[PDB]
Amino acid sequence: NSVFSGLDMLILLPYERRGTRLVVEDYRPDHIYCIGADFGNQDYSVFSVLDLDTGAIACLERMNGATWSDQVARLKALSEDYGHAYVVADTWGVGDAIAEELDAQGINYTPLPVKSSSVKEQLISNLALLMEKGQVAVPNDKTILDELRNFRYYGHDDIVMSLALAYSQYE
Ligand SMILES: [Zn+2]
Ligand SMILES: [Zn+2]
Ligand SMILES: [Zn+2]
Ligand SMILES: [Zn+2]
Repeated sequence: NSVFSGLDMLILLPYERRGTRLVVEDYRPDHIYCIGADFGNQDYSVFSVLDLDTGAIACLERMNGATWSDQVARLKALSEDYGHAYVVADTWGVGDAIAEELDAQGINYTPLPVKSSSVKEQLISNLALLMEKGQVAVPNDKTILDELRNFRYYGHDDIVMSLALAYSQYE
């Protein structure tokens, strides 16, 4: 891939399906986690749980055709399940609507509105560099790998963006 020149170094994790969740590891209370969150109607929302101690994705949740409140409900549940993992949320949409609903549901988040190509490239370039270094590990799932393999800046990229938002927190 032109953007992800380090695709061969991506670590491919075994996982168990649990509905909309791909689960690599259950919550370890001795580890700290964050979540990268992208929001979609028939477009997908994707929430990626990163173990900040290992640098590996512990869980990835993906859904479409779910109502706005159900999406936010799933995000709240996933955060809570991994120790109220803080959420790096793409809050860019109509007004402050996304942030309002996250604040109203008590979700622990940091806003990172992907409002321009500069912000998108900042996130994707970081993911790509970590991947080159062998530091990105994701569930070995066809849908995830296809989005990464077929990624172009200008054909869904919601998984890519969610992963990039999570890995923005990893040194
Ligand atoms: Zn290859
Ligand atoms: Zn809670
Ligand atoms: Zn999409
Ligand atoms: Zn998206």
